[PDB]
Amino acid sequence: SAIPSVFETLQGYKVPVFFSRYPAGISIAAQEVEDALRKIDEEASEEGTRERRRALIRHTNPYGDPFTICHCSAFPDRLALLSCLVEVMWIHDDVTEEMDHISACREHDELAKVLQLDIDPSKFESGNVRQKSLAVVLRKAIDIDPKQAPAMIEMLRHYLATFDNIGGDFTRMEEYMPYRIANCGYWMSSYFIRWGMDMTLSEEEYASIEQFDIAMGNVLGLTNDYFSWNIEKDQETDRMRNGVVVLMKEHHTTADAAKMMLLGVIVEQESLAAKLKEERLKKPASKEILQYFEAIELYVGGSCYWHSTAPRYQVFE
Amino acid sequence: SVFETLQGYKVPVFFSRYPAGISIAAQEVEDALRKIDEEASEEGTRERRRALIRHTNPYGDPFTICHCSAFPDRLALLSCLVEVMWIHDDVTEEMDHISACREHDELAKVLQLDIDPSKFESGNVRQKSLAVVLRKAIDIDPKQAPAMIEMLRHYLATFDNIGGDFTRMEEYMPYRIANCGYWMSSYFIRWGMDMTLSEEEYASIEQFDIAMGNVLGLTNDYFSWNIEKDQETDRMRNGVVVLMKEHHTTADAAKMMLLGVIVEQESLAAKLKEERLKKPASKEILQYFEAIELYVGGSCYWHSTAPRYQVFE
Ligand SMILES: CC[N+](CC)(CC)Cc1ccccc1
Ligand SMILES: CC[N+](CC)(CC)Cc1ccccc1
Ligand SMILES: [Mg+2]
Ligand SMILES: [Mg+2]
Ligand SMILES: [Mg+2]
Ligand SMILES: [Mg+2]
Ligand SMILES: [Mg+2]
Ligand SMILES: [Mg+2]
Repeated sequence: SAIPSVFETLQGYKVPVFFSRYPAGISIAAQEVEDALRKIDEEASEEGTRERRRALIRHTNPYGDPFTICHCSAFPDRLALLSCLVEVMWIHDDVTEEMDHISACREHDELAKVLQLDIDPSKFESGNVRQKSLAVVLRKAIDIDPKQAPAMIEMLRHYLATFDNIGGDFTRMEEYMPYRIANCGYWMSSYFIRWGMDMTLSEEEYASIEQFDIAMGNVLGLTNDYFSWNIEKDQETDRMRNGVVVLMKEHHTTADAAKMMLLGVIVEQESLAAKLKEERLKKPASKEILQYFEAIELYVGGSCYWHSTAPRYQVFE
Repeated sequence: SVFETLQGYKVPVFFSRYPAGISIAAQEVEDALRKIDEEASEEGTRERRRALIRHTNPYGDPFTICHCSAFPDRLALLSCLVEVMWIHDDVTEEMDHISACREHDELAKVLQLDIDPSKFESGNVRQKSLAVVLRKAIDIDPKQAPAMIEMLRHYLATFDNIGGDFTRMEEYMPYRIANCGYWMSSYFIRWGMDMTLSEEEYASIEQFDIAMGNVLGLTNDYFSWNIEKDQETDRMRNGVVVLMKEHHTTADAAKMMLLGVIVEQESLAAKLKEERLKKPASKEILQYFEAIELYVGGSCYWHSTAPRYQVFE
């Protein structure tokens, strides 16, 4: 293995609905990260709100926490920070998916104002609770790695500007799929996979695995679609984001037939990623390339594993 | 301990959750298979060439992988027996249905507990070869030979006796389990391990077994669609076309749907096994679980790379 020994492997085969070819693990610092997440949940969502109730269900963990599983490759000190930072983004998602698109985009621009290299969390005392919590965690994530902080801030601003900026329905997979990689947060998550390992890829290194990265991004968000369809199908939204409804429209099929199609699409993207990795590895590969491969496979395989059994996608209104 | 475990994750198109192995007796079995291919098919025929292509094996032989759990003496017997059935399939698929059924009936005349192979030297080369190996297979296990013959007669009577097109999966899937030979192959998974299941033991895992049978034949459909879609037949058997007709989609969409159906059947089977294992389970039940998973996993592994299914340009 090319990444530090910070995780224990999970036996996915013991879970009947876990279908991924990729491995799953769980961080050795799981308890400590769960504590940080429950604390930030208290502060970044208000009592009595829907987003507070969803945050609690999201960290009801019969098989493990989503972050300690999916980001198990991260150094423990970094894992607590990136988990709480993405957790604030996930609370924001639950808040803004329920808003009309225009109001939602204002809220994204509001939260984006926290994204400063010189962020002072006190200057957001009269803001909403997500601004307050994000500024505090972001402050720490800058201070832990100031060399990477500009890139992280650029990544976070690009996310809030683009992940939810299209309002329509989609009618073809070939247009939905590129957008859903952004919408599902993969460019943020995969950034933090590298950041949590205190490593980067060069421009040339990234370009050499970019098609692989896109296939994995496809697997990650479409697998969430597959598992979150039941809870999403009756959600009241002006912009459903789920491959099942896209395929229903593109091919004029029932929900059930479209969900079978989606699962096949996912499995073929897992195979495409595996082919693309095989081709890359016919040329010499740096240690950094090898550890991105290993960690992103644990991210995608762990995500499948956690989604398979997460109360979030089964316990709803 | 008659097999080595394969690393399926190294094959990008291998998607099954189930394991794959290969027999320690692979070379012996392949020699016997090449031997029977010369005897049970005629030089320069279509079916001879398809049999040679079937055993080109960059990753291993169909039989040494899927039936890797069998004692090596039985493996060479059941592999050559099924192989004659496979040649027979290649021959009869391309015949009109009535002619095919007559050929199935002619072949079944060999299936008797007291077969005398010399009684068939004037018959066609598949009757000849099947009688020879059937004799040996009866004799290696006379106690099991009645059930074996019953199963083989049931197979030739029901695997290809429907002639129409299928327009719903609800009907296609139970028929495809038989049409793909799964009741023959799964019997030889038990026979090859010199064991059996009692009627109640089988009753307790029957839904599991149906789910695995669905996986097996539908996985073949997925990987063999590319060649079968242009084959001249009056009775195509492939879930892709069934789904195209039932849901009115393109072939590409139906193939995606079929892959999804397969993976959900693999999950269903794992759910059913987990349920069964909440009650006490005999050694035999545990043996079948482990060997049938190697069969289904190995079959996905072999199909995913077999030259048999390749199409070019
Ligand atoms: C990091 C992405 N997200 C988006 C809801 C948190 C903001 C959760 C998620 C993870 C994996 C797949 C889909 C969504
Ligand atoms: C064992 C069944 N068969 C039928 C062509 C030999 C008679 C090969 C086969 C194996 C698995 C799936 C489909 C076909
Ligand atoms: Mg969302
Ligand atoms: Mg959501
Ligand atoms: Mg979702
Ligand atoms: Mg056939
Ligand atoms: Mg055939
Ligand atoms: Mg076929």
